[PDB]
Amino acid sequence: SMEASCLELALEGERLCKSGDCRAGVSFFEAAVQVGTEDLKTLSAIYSQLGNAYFYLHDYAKALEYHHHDLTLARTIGDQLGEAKASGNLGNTLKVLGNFDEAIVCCQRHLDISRELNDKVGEARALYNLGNVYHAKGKSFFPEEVRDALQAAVDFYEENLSLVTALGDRAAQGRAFGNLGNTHYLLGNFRDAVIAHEQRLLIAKEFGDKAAERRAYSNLGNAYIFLGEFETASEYYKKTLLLARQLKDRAVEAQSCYSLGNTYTLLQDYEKAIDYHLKHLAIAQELNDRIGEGRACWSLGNAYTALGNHDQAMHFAEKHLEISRE
Amino acid sequence: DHMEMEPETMETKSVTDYF
Repeated sequence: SMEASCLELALEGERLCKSGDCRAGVSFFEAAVQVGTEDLKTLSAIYSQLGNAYFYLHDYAKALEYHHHDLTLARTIGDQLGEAKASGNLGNTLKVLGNFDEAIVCCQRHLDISRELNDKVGEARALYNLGNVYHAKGKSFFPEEVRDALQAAVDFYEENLSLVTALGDRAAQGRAFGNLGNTHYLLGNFRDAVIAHEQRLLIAKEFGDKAAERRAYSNLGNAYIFLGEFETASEYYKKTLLLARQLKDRAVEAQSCYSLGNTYTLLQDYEKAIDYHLKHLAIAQELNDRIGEGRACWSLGNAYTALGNHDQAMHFAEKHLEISRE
Repeated sequence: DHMEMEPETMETKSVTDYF
C-alpha cells in the first residue's frame, strides 16, 4: 500500500536527520510526500520535519512554507498540540526572516494553546521563543517602545526560568540565562548581564559543552568592558583564547586576539595590543577573511601611532588603504 | 562587541508518535 511505503520512507528521513544528514533526510521526506498517504496526522509530522530540516539548512523560505502547511493541517484535523507546535515553529522562522510582528502572534499562539492544554513543557518552550522574538525586535531598531520590547524579553526569559526550574530542565536554563544576559547587556544592565552569563557558564561546564563555555566567557568579557573593568575583561578573553586553540577553532581564536588587542588599548598597554593584533592579522589571511585583515591594519596603525613608532603606523595605514580598496 | 546568542529550539513531531 501507499500508506506503508510512506511510513517506511518517513522513518528513513527521521533516521537520516537524527544522524545529522539533513540533506539526505529531506529527500526521503519529500519521497514520502510524493508517495502520499490518507493519514493526515502522519503527513503533518512529515511537513513539520521538513520545515525543521530546511530551517537547520538555512533555507528559511522553505521552512516557512512547510510549517504553514503543518499549521493548516493541524487545524484541519483539530490537533491542538500539533497546532501549538507548528505555530511556535512558524514564529521562530518568521523571527529569523525579520518578520517580528507576525512572529510574535505565532509564538503567542503556541503559548496560549500550551496553557489551555496544561502543557508545562510547551508553555516553557513558548516563553523562551517569545523572549527571543522580543529580543530580536528590540535589537533590530532607546525609544520607549524599543526599551519595552527588550524589557518584555527579560520578563519572558524570567518566566521561562521559573518553569524550567520546576521541571528540572538544565539545558533550557542554559539557553534562557544566555539570552537573558544578552538582553540585559543591550539594556545597559551590565551587572545583571554578568550574573546571567555566570549561570550560563556554570551550566555549560556541567554539560561539558565547550562551545557554550566559550560563548559565556566571551559574553562575560564584553559586559566587563562596559563596566570599566578592563583587566577582568582581558582575563576572560584569555580563557576564550585557550579554549579556541583547544577546540582548534581558527575564527574564534582570531576574535579573542582582536578582543585582547582592544582591551589593552583601553588599559593603555600598547605592546600587548600589538602582539595580539598581529596574531589576529595572521589567522584572518588564512581563513580568507579580507574584512578582518583591514581591521587589524587599522588597529595596528593606531597602536604604533600611540606607542611612538611613526614609521610602522604609516606602513599599516599604507596597508589599510590597500585592503580597503581591495 | 557582538553578544553571542543561544540557539533557537524547534518543536518536533515524528510519524512514530502514533505507533
